[PDB]
Amino acid sequence: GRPRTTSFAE
Amino acid sequence: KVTMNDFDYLKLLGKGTFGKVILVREKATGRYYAMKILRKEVIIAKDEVAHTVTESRVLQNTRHPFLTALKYAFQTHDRLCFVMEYANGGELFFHLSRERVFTEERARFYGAEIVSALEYLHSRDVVYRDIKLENLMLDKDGHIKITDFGLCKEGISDGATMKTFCGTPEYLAPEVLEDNDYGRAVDWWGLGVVMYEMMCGRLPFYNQDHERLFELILMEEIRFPRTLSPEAKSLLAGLLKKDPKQRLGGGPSDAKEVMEHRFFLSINWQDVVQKKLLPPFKPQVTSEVDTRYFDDEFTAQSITMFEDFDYIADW
Ligand SMILES: O=S(=O)(NCCNCCOCc1ccc(Cl)cc1)c1cccc2cnccc12
Repeated sequence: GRPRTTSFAE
Repeated sequence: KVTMNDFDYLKLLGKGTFGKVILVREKATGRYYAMKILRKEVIIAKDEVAHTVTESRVLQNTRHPFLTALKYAFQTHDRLCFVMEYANGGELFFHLSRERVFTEERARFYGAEIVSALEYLHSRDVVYRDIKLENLMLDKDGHIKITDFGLCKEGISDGATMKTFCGTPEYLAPEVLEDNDYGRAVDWWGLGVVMYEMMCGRLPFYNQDHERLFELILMEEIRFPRTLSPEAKSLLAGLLKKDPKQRLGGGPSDAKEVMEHRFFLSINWQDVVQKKLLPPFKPQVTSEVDTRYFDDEFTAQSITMFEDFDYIADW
């Protein structure tokens, strides 16, 4: 079920 | 004009650093919507204004069955509010987590709707850049709705390129993990990862440490379950080609290449956008405020520069 992911920008 | 007091605030649906999404009822109509609320002071302080403006522009200027639609946008002295159509089926992430894996036919249905939405976005010179299970929802009839347009790039036609290092780590295309610029083919990589997850039950590449994760994406060959159909293997190998010029959808005809893949031989692409196909699953809610396809983590929680932001839809 994998961990929830997080969007990003650098 | 529309204000905060025009709505009842019922349940928390989702939450990030830069906002909350609440299930609301418009008092005067009894209609339900999902309201995304952002804090101006935080958005400004953390340099998220450009992303918020892009999100606003994309929502205001797109109209497609598989893109989340904006009903109203408004603001206060300290808040920005998007009132969007409510997708009662939750995130594809919810469903796949529960079921572990989809059939190839069910994956094909969702995949076709995603291809349609990406074709549409690319036709409007928009690159989405953040395809992932958490950004794909199911509406009340079981159709895909893409969400979270803050990382879109506008004004990208043909082979125009982009420079920002952004997306979601697990879903980053190999070219994005190299220096310099990349093109719209990153969206087909993203489709490949979600299709891989849907038919194989896991990410194609994963490590808790980003340095190792990025090494896998760049250097590691994907693997397939022995029993996956040859057409599914071929689709996934094509979408997850590391060289965007060799990738399915990476050529000059973009989405066309993907639509013509043998995996989608059974799909009538004109029927897709017209929603003629019965979806493989319909959210079985018992009322408009039934939030069973959202995590209890959120739904249990009690709830108590921007010149061209305001918007009222023509629908
Ligand atoms: O945000 S949602 O609640 N769910 C999509 C999740 N996208 C991934 C981001 O999740 C973290 C997050 C959640 C809310 C905000 Cl404001 C920031 C980060 C949502 C967005 C748009 C339309 C929706 C319609 N119905 C339900 C939920 C909707």
